[PDB]
Amino acid sequence: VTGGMASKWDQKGMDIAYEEAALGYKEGGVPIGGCLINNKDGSVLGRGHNMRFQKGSATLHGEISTLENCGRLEGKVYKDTTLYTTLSPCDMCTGAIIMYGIPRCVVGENVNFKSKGEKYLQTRGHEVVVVDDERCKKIMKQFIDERPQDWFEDI
Amino acid sequence: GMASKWDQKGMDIAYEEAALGYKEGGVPIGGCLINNKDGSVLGRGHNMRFQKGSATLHGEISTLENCGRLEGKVYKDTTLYTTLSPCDMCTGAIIMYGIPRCVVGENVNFKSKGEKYLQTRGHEVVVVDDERCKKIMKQFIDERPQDWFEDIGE
Ligand SMILES: [Zn+2]
Ligand SMILES: [Zn+2]
Repeated sequence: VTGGMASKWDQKGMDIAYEEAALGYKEGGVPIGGCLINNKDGSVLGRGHNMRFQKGSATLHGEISTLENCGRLEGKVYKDTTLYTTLSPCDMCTGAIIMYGIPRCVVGENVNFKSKGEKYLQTRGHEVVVVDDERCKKIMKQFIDERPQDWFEDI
Repeated sequence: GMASKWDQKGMDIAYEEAALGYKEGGVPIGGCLINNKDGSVLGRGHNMRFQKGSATLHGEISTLENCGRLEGKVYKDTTLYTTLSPCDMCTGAIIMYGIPRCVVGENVNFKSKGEKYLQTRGHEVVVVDDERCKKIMKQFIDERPQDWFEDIGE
């Protein structure tokens, strides 16, 4: 575990992110999932997965889909949340975290994918905890085993 | 730092999008993406926060969603036109897609660290200081400040 320490809702958050990745996988998309949790009370504001294949979407990464599914929120709500993602965030999803002032991002794995985003979050004073979750590494591997041209065309 | 012949069209369309969004009751921020080689508009969009209850459809994001999935080779010779200087999320989109050039209507009503970050990451940013863009955006912010604050996460 790099980038910080686990906190009390991190098992719940990563479990939901993984469930969303597994749902996306079963739909025929890239298994990338997320959810946004209130750090105070553990409430789930929203959950989502990557909709690139499901909707032919350029922008609906797992983190963007998760934020879309939370709906419109007052800016102050995002300030004590953690965004859970099964996969290290790209520059756009990094940008979402910074723009909304989401203080903390918990990342399943950064072996299959890492951008300059991960470092940039730390440059901008955000917390990025990489938990190296084997369940996230395994489902991404099953997608890449089946659909390497879909994966390497995306990244 | 040479102009593209398509920049007047790009900013005209971006502004059309912003004015349409305003008339629909949304945030007046618009964009389009143009192929630098032949002047093809690949997509166009405006902020859809109020229209769709969307926390992600900033004008720049809407524009890029509207383009559909393009090949990396195509994004690498495009300009993204936006009426307003991009937030950190829309800056991240430009970097992620490899869009080399961003033409900005104005950075007076709004500017993030993204404008300089784009240049740090090797992208060209052009700020036109367009008075049409500054007026419609100031009018929205003056009349609906809480709605503006929601749109920038504040
Ligand atoms: Zn992303
Ligand atoms: Zn934006």
